[PDB]
Amino acid sequence: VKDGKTLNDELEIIEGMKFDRGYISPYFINTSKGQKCEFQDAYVLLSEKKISSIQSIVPALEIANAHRKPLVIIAEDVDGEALSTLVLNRLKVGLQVVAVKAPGFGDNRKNQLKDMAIATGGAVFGEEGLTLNLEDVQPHDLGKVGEVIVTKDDAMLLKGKGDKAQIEKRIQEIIE
Amino acid sequence: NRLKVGLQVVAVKAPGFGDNRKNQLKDMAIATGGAVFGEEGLTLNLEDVQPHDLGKVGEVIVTKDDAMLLKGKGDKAQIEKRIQEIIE
Amino acid sequence: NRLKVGLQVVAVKAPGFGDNRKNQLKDMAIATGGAVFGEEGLTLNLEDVQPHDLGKVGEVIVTKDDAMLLKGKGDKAQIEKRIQEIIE
Amino acid sequence: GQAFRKFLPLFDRVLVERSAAETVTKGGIMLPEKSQGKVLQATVVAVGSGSKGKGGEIQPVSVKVGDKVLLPEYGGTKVVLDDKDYFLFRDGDILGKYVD
Amino acid sequence: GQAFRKFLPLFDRVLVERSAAETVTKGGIMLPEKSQGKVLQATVVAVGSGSKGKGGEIQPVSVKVGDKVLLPEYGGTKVVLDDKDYFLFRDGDILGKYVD
Amino acid sequence: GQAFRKFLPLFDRVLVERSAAETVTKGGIMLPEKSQGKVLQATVVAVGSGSKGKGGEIQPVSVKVGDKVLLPEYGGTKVVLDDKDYFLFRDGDILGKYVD
Amino acid sequence: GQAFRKFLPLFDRVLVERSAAETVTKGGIMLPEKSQGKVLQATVVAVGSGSKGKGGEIQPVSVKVGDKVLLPEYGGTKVVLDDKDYFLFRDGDILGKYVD
Amino acid sequence: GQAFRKFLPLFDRVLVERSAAETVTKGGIMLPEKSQGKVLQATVVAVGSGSKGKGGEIQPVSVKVGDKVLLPEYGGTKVVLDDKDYFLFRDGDILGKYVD
Repeated sequence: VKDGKTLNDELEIIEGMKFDRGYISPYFINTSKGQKCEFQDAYVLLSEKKISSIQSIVPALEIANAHRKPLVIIAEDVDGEALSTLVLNRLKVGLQVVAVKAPGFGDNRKNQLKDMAIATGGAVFGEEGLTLNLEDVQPHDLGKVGEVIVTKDDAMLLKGKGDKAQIEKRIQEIIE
Repeated sequence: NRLKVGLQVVAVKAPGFGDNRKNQLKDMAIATGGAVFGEEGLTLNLEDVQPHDLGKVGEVIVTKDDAMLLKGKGDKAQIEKRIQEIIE
Repeated sequence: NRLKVGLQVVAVKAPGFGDNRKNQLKDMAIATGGAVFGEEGLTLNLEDVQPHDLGKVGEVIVTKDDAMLLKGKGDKAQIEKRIQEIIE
Repeated sequence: GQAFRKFLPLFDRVLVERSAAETVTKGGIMLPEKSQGKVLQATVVAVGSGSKGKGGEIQPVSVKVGDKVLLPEYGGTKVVLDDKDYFLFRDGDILGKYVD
Repeated sequence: GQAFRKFLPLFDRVLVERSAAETVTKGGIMLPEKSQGKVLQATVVAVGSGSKGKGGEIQPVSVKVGDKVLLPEYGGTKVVLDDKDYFLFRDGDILGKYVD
Repeated sequence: GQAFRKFLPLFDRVLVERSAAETVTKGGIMLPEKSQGKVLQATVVAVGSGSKGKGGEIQPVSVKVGDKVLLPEYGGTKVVLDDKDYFLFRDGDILGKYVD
Repeated sequence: GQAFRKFLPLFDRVLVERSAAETVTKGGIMLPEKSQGKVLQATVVAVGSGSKGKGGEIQPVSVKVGDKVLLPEYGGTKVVLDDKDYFLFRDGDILGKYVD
Repeated sequence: GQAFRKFLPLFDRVLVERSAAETVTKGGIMLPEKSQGKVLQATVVAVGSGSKGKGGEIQPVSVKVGDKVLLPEYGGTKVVLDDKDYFLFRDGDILGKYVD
C-alpha cells in the first residue's frame, strides 16, 4: 500500500516486468502522449556493464536494423557517444530503439537482469564468468518481448518469451 | 563592425537553466521559424548555416534587462503541433 | 635452516630502552665473554667475527616474553672491574 | 618532386589527403562525426623534390603521387589550399602503401 | 619487398600477425581472454622493400615472409586489413626467428 | 647567398617576411587583429650563403629570394631592419614553396 | 649465427642462460630464494647472425656459444623456450668472458 | 687483451683494483672506514681485447696491465673474483696514468 492521492481507495495491479526507471533520452518519444515510448515485439539488449564505445553498441543496432524491429537497451548506462548515434538514427530515419538504465540498485540488479533475460528469453551481457562480449551477439542472443512501454520514470516489459520451463526452474531456485 | 560601419547585430544569452532552457530555445526556434544550433542529436554545426536556417521575426526590442521577439514566422501548423505536445 | 636441517639458533631483540639498553648489552657481552657488535667507537663489523669474538654461556632459556642466560664466561676479573666502575 | 596548385614541399615532405569520413556503417547504421577519429587511409597529392640529406647527391622521394597509403597517427602538418585542408607528412613517416 | 591484400610496408617495416590466443591450458584447464596478454610468437605476412637508410644502395629486409618470430613487447603499429588486425614492426625490432 | 639592407644570414638561414594580416573576411565582414594569428604565407627577402655543414664543399640554399613559401609555426627568429620586423628561419624548416 | 630449439636471434643478440641459484652457502648454511638476486654468471646457448650495422659487410658476433660470461645487471630481455626461461642480451652488453 | 683468473673483459673494458684504504694519517692519527671514500688511485689487473668500434680494424686498449692510474669517480662495475672485488671501467674513462 502507498499513500493515496484521491478521495477514494484504489486497487492497482502492476503486471509485467515493470520498474521505476525511465527512458534516458527524450528523443525516443514516439507515443505522442505523456512522455512515452511504445514498442511492439521489440528486441532487447541486456548488459551488466555500461555501453560506452560505438563499436560496442553498433552491432546490436546492426542486427536490429537488419531484422527491422524496435530495440530496447537495458544496461548499466549509455555513453553520450552511443547516445549520439542513437539520437542520430532516431531523429532522422528512425531506427526504433530506446535506452534505459539498470533497475536493481546493487547486487540486486545482477539478479534482476538475469531474471529479466530469462523471462524475455536471451542472455545477460557484461558477465564476469562467461562475460558474453557485445561484439559477437546473435539473433537468438537478444531479449524478445511482446510489448514494451516506457515513461519518463518507469517502464514495463510484456510477453517475454523466456523458456517457461526455464523460468519455472528459476522460480523454484529463488523459492527454495 | 558595429562602432564603425555598423552591421546591425545584437547579442543576448539564453534564459538560463537546464532542461527548461533547452526546451525554451527549441520553442523560440520553432516560433520564429528556423533551427536551434549546438544540438546533441544532429548538432547543426554553425559553420554550415543557410538563409532558411535562421530565425526570422518582424521586430525585436532589447533592454538592458529584457528583450522581446514579436513576429516569428515559425510554421503556425508546426507551432500548433508543438502546443499540442506540451499541452498533452 | 631450522625447519630443515635443524641448526640450533634463537633470535631475541635487545632489552629496549635508550642508552640503558646499550650499557646493558655491553654488560651482557662482558658477562658472557665477547665483544658487542654494531658499536660506534670501534666498528666491529659482523663480516669479520671470530670464534673468540662470540658470547659463550653455559645455558640459555627463552620464553615468549623473557629469556635467561646462565654461566657467561666473561673474565671474572674483568666483570669485577666493570662492577667497580658502576659502583663508583 | 611534383607540385600542386601553386604549392610544393621541401626535400622530404609529402603532401597528401585523407579519404572520406565514413559516416554510415557497412550494413545499416550511420555514425556521427565526433567519433571515427581521422581516416588514416590517404592519397598522395604532391611530393617533395627529394632527400637532399643524402650525402653528395640528394635522395628522391619514393612514394609517388596518386598512391593510397597507410597514414601515421600524430606526425603531420595541417595545411590549407583553397580552403581544402591537406596533410603534409615526412617521407619516412608513411606506414604502408596500398599497392594494387 | 613483398606485398599483401593491396598493402605494402615502407623501407624498414615488417607486417606480421600474432598466433592464436591460447585459451585452454596444456593439460585440462582453460583460461579467459582478459589474461594471457598478447601472444608474442608471430608469423610474418608482408615485408618492406628494404632499408634505404643504407648508404648509397639500400639494405634488404632480412626476415622473409612465412617465418615464425619472437615479437618484441611494445614497439608496433596495429593496422587493419579486411577487419583483420595485423601488427607492423620495424626490422631491427624483431627478437628471434623460429628457424626449423 | 644574397643580402639585404646591410644584412646577410649565415650558412643555413633564410630571412623572409610574412604577408599582410588579412583583416576583413572575403565576403563582407572584417576581423580584428588579436585574432588571425600570424600569416603563415611569406616571401623570402634574403638567403644565406649555403650549408657549410655539407662535407667538404658547402651546400647551397635552395629556396631563392622572391618566393612565396608556407612558413613553419614556431621555429624562427624575429629580427628588425629599419623597424621592419622580418623572420629568420632555417633552410630545412620551410614547409612549402608556392610555385607558379 | 647458430640457433637453438627452433629459435635464432637477430643481428646483435646473444641468447644465454644463467647458472643455478646457489641455495646453500659454501660451508654449512643454506639460503632462501627471495634473496640472492639473479646469478650473473651465465652460459651462451645461441648467438645471433652478426652485426649488420657494420658498414657494408656485417659484423660477426664475438662471444661464441658454450662460453661462461659475466652478465650485465639490466641488459637483455627474458624469453621462454619449452617453459625454460633464457635471457637474450645484446652483444655489446656482455661484461666479461670466463676464459679458461 | 690479457686475462685474469678465468676472466676477460670485452672490447673496451679495463678491470682494475683500488689501492688500500689509507686508515691512519701520515703523521700520527688514524682514520675510520666510513670516511675516506674510495681510494681513487688504482692498478690495472686485466685489459680488454681492444676497441672493435674502430672502423674496420679494431683499436687496441692503451693502458697496459700493471699501471697505476687515476680512477674516475662514478662510472664502473663492481665485479667479484674469488670474493675479491675489482672494478671494471671503460677505456675512455681512465683519467690519468701514474708514469714513473
